[PDB]
Parts: sequence; structure tokens; C-alpha cells
Amino acid sequence: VKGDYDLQMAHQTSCSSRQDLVCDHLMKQKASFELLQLGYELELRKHRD
Amino acid sequence: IQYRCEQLQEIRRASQREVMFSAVDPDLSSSTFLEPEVLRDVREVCKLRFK
Repeated sequence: VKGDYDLQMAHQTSCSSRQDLVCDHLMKQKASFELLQLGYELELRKHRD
Repeated sequence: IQYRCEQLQEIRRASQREVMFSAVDPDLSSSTFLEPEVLRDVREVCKLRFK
């Protein structure tokens, strides 16, 4: 059991790390989109003036 | 009206074919090549938001 647990823990840790990487990428992507979104919002106000 | 036109003309001029984006060969650490200001500001804005 110990052996198995060890094996599982090792697997999990590996998976967690992989997940973190995926999350990081998606957040970077979101950050970029939100910057652009804000850009459009800002642009419409100047057209109203 | 003239004041507004001058402002938009300045933006058009600034837009004209500008911002050399050197492909940062990742391996080439050393060449101090200076990141265009626009790239640095955008990156920083994006990084700040990411964090």
C-alpha cells in the first residue's frame, strides 16, 4: 500500500504541475483579451465627445 | 475642430509602419537588444493582470 501510495502521490504531483501550467497559459490569454476589451471600451467614449 | 484634427493626425503619424519586433531567439541571451517601449508596456500590463 505504501508503495502504491507513493506511486500515486508521485503521479498527482506530476499532474498538479501540469495543471498549473495549463492554468497559467489560460490566464495569460485572458489577461491579453481583457486588455483588448478595455481598449474597445475606452475607444467609444472619445467618439461620444 | 482644428485642435481635434491635429490630435488625430498626430496619432496617424505615430501609427505609420512603426515598432521593429525582433524575434527574440530565446537562446540568444546576451544581446542587450533594447525591447521596444510598446512591447515592454504591453507585456508589463499583461503580466500585471496575470499576477
